[PDB]
Amino acid sequence: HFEAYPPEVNSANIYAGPGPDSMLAAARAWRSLDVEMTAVQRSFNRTLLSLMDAWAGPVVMQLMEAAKPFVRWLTDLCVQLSEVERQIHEIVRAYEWAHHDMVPLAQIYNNRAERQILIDNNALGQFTAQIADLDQEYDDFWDEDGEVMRDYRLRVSDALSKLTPWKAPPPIA
Amino acid sequence: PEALTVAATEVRRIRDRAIQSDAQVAPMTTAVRPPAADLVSEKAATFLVEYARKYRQTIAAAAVVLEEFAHALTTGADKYAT
Repeated sequence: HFEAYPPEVNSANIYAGPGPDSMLAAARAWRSLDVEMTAVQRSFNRTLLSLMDAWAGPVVMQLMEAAKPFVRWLTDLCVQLSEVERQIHEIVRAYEWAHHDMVPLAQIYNNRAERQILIDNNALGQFTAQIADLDQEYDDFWDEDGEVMRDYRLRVSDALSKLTPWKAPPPIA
Repeated sequence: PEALTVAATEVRRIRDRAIQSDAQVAPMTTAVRPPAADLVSEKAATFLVEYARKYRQTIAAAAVVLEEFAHALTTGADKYAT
């Protein structure tokens, strides 16, 4: 896919953005969300218990039974919340690796520049082998950017696949 | 009877806290930007934003469930006292 792009494009694209601060901020947000909802979970169970021992009756036990699927759902929700920060960190890490491993624009430009210079002076054919060397290096740049972008896509797709779709809560009434 | 009215209030408090925490971090979770200009970064950002939006809808639904439950606690207290 990205192997159809020249390294000039693949390298430029990975260097252009604002960086991962936006994602890391989101990660800190999901963690706090996880903390808050865990406390919400505790408070919901303390309420049910506090209602049971205060006024134990047929009406209350019915309500206690009706809420059992919801406390179950709440547990699943909290588990799912604690998962998000970890997967965002995996995505950020993947990006950081892609950024680090991509062929720097300076190296690509210098290759193309050096190749043109040799070509400009190759009427006698003494630089043909070296020009071949530079074309090989550029082809390597091309394939390397392709591989880096391939691994990036794979790592991000893996991380996103661990983010289960949210399920709607069951009624208590 | 009194305990049911008390329970209804504690439930509503829980609903509020869930809604408040959701609203508090929504500007961060729904505003994820692509870290780079490439297609992979954009797809990751887009996913994380949509995921946050879907979570907010999930919490709003939970808020409804909690409020219905508090209403049943309130109706239960008044209905089973007359």
